[PDB]
Amino acid sequence: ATIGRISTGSKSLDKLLGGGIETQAITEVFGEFGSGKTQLAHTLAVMVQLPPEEGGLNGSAMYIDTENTFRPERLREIAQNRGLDPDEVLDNVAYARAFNSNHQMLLVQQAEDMIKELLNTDRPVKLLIVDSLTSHFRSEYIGRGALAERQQKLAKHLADLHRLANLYDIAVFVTNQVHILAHSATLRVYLRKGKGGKRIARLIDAPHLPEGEAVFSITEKGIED
Ligand SMILES: O=C(O)c1ccc2cc[nH]c2c1
Ligand SMILES: [Ca+2]
Ligand code: NA
Ligand code: NA
Repeated sequence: ATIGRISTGSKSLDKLLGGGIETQAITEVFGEFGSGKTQLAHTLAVMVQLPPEEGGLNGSAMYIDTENTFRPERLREIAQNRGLDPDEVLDNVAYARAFNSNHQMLLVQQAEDMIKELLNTDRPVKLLIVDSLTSHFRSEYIGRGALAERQQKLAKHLADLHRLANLYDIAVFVTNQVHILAHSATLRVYLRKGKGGKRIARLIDAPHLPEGEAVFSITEKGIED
């Protein structure tokens, strides 16, 4: 099935990504607080709702929040400044707070129910966000021998997410805080602050995509060049 692409709002970042964030894939962005990872998540939650000639998939979004990073008024602002109705856009983002890593897993199962429900409607789910995906796992699995268990649990969680992406043709977008641990996202993107208030993006361990870095801004429209 054809891979769909969601624009990030930034022409530069979209180019680095080969056109945007892909369905049937997990894209992981990681970086320090304020690197743009959460701003990008919010922007994508709006962009996915647009028609394809505007960089979206005529879809809705789901947002799993682990560290209280979700800001409804930020979504409304991004929407308003892109010519969209802020309340309608907010209503197309299904929010859930994950209380711990086990609840986080249950939420992914519940997400499947909604995805199935909307799959053949005029606005299917096309984006599932997990912000700070590892935070609960790092808090809960800690100490001697915790590495193996934590990595196994994360691998299973990521396998569940890969299944949703592939089975239902959705983009999964996950964020993490910032070197020898394994990772199983399809594509990993490192974000960092640059000069002039810009953020800089670099693909990590992606020999299949061309060499370069993207530059973008955080504005009233979310993310743009
Ligand atoms: O409202 C819901 O049914 C629901 C279930 C799971 C998730 C995961 C992110 N948002 C959700 C909403
Ligand atoms: Ca951010
Ligand atoms: Na895939
Ligand atoms: Na709606």
